[PDB]
Amino acid sequence: STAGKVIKCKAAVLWEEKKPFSIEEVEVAPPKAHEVRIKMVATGICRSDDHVVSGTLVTPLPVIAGHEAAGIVESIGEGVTTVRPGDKVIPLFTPQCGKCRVCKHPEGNFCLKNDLSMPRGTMQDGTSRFTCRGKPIHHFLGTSTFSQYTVVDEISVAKIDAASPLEKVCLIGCGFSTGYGSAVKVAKVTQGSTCAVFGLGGVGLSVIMGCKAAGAARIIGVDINKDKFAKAKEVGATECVNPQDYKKPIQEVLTEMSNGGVDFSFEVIGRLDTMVTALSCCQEAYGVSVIVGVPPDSQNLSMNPMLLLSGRTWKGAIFGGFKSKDSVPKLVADFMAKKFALDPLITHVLPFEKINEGFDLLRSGESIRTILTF
Amino acid sequence: STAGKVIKCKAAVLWEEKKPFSIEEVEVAPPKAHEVRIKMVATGICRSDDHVVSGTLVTPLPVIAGHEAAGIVESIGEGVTTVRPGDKVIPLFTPQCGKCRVCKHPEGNFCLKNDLSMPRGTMQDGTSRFTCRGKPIHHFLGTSTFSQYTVVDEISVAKIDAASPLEKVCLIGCGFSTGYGSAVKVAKVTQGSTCAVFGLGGVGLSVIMGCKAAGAARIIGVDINKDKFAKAKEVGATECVNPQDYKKPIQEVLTEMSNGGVDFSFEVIGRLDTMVTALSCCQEAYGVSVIVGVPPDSQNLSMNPMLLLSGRTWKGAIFGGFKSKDSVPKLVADFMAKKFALDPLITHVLPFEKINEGFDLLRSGESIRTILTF
Ligand SMILES: c1cnc2c(c1)ccc1cccnc12
Ligand SMILES: c1cnc2c(c1)ccc1cccnc12
Ligand SMILES: [Zn+2]
Ligand SMILES: [Zn+2]
Ligand SMILES: [Zn+2]
Ligand SMILES: [Zn+2]
Repeated sequence: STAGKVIKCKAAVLWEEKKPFSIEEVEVAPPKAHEVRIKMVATGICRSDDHVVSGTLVTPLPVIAGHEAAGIVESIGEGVTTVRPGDKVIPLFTPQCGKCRVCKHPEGNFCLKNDLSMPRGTMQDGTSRFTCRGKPIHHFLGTSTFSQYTVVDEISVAKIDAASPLEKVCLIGCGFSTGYGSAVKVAKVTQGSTCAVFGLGGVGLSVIMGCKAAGAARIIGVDINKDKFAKAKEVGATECVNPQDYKKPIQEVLTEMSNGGVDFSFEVIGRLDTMVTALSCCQEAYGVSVIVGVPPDSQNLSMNPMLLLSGRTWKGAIFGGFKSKDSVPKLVADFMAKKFALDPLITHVLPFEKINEGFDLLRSGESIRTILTF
Repeated sequence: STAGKVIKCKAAVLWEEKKPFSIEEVEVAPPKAHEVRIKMVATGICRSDDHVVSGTLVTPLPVIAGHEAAGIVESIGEGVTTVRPGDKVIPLFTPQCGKCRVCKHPEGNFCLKNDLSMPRGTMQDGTSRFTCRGKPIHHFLGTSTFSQYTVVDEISVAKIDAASPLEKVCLIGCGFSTGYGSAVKVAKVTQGSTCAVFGLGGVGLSVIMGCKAAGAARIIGVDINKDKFAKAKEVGATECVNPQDYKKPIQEVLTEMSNGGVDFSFEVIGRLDTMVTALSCCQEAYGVSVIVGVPPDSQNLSMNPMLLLSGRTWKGAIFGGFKSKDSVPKLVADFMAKKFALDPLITHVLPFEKINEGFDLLRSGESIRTILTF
């Protein structure tokens, strides 16, 4: 009885940069062909959502942001074959069209239909399904999860276990999948290995979890905030190191600790200096360093390529290297089959309308993950 | 007959940097425990030998350089189990001790016993087997091939097919294996793939031969010297590009030519600008870019880490990523089996005593590869 009609609901609109989100009444158009309308149940607050606020992630405004979420299908446009009204679903901020050279590639996952490279802030057909008092509002990464209802292209949604707790599995829409995949899928951490993780927020913890799932012998957490350590240890970290405690450069400390360099290093914080450090502390002949985080923005790092000529590998990925529509449901199935825990990452839960408070907790560092409930 | 005794012979001694090599009468001590004295039959002139001349590659002087060679064992010290007097051998500038964390690693080849990282210019025991007028002369990379006779540690030598033409296979000691391995072993070039090779001197052509051995559909040669193109095409290149013919940046041209980026790219000339270019032109989601050459010395490159966050892999290696003692014999086996040709690389052949002439040909760029014959 809302199918095929406009829905009136609340969303969190960013009218301008460096402003709070504004709770507005919006009109959400019904789904056109190959589009899916979703009732949001929960959405996480991610660093990249805050980058939209600070102009760091350039995307058209005004916008409904949000990209880490889970909800329930309310209706499907014509042609949709992969989800039905009633299904529990996760929006995919990286799509899997299944047709482009990337989706066809055994390794690649950055589907060329993404809206991240050159953001249009629209549906795939170049239009928006959102208005706020007749004014068009842009989409974000084809997801736009800071709304009671959103419409997504079918390539940007996956059906998940009908019995999953959406307030938890929403993490699989970004933060968890991104860290966990980095270890398990991008670095392909091996049993017995020594790992180093730079950044112990939610994505870092997710990397640690992946390293533990992979059977790593040592997982060295690195952060200047020592209050992040207990939780890191709790999810699998063997040791934690605070660089401010040391007189000598941190890769030197990590090289000594690992008897000549770690097997896998991960930079989660998104900082140009720790990126080079992280490459450097991995073992010169067969070390792997993986980039996870976006920097505060643009600007080159400076780096000596002899770090690579000995044998090091340097790489990065989006969404932990996972092909989005194939992987998300199995990640959920694994969580349901108890192969990993999500509770440790969730430190704050708030009603959707206290969104701005949620961003305050992110910006101050007090939160690991805030989930907003609808 | 000379076994257990000092041999008087000639060598090319570099007494000082930026000097020409000096043909001197030297004394070559007999091999101690686990050492092997070799009569040299051929040695190539490699770019890294010239880096020793310019003070670019810092190693103790005075020195006997040379590291790409083949010859015959004239005697063995006690313990030597892997070669016998009379065996055709290739010295291994990257050793394979078989015992360190690296030789144990199924991907590493940069054996920790190497003398490249922190050059001592000695045998493994911290001594020299070379004197000139009683004065000690340093070794180089445990190989010192610019001598009628050398002594090397057993870890730095490999027995090869007794019917090998040593004037040809000597290229397996560095230049060929380095390029070819970069394609075959380091990048793991795949069938149907599109490859770009920056620099078409000898090591670049060896990359091209590797890409073709791996079954690439497209091999794009890139050099500012168009005179290098015919040989490039002759060993497997499908097209050649000279950046100076173009008005736009060469990675744009290569991205457009490859419909959105190459699968595998290789920087073979060792320049910082081409490194970034090479990386950039590879496909953003699953592209792999391999660094083969040593910069003109230090200088950091400047690079935007967003190039990696989309999914790019950036890596380097020494000696084409080959475990040296295991691999050198099989490469000769394959050459003997006619699985690849070495003649297209051999552009000049000179007697050992014209060493300086050979370096002039290298430095001017008239040579692909000069082989010196004893
Ligand atoms: C779009 C959305 N979220 C992300 C990115 C891009 C890139 C990096 C990243 C790292 C951690 C958490 N989320 C993101
Ligand atoms: C020792 C000897 N030869 C080399 C190196 C080190 C490093 C790089 C390289 C690249 C091309 C050819 N030779 C070498
Ligand atoms: Zn796709
Ligand atoms: Zn995110
Ligand atoms: Zn070793
Ligand atoms: Zn060499």
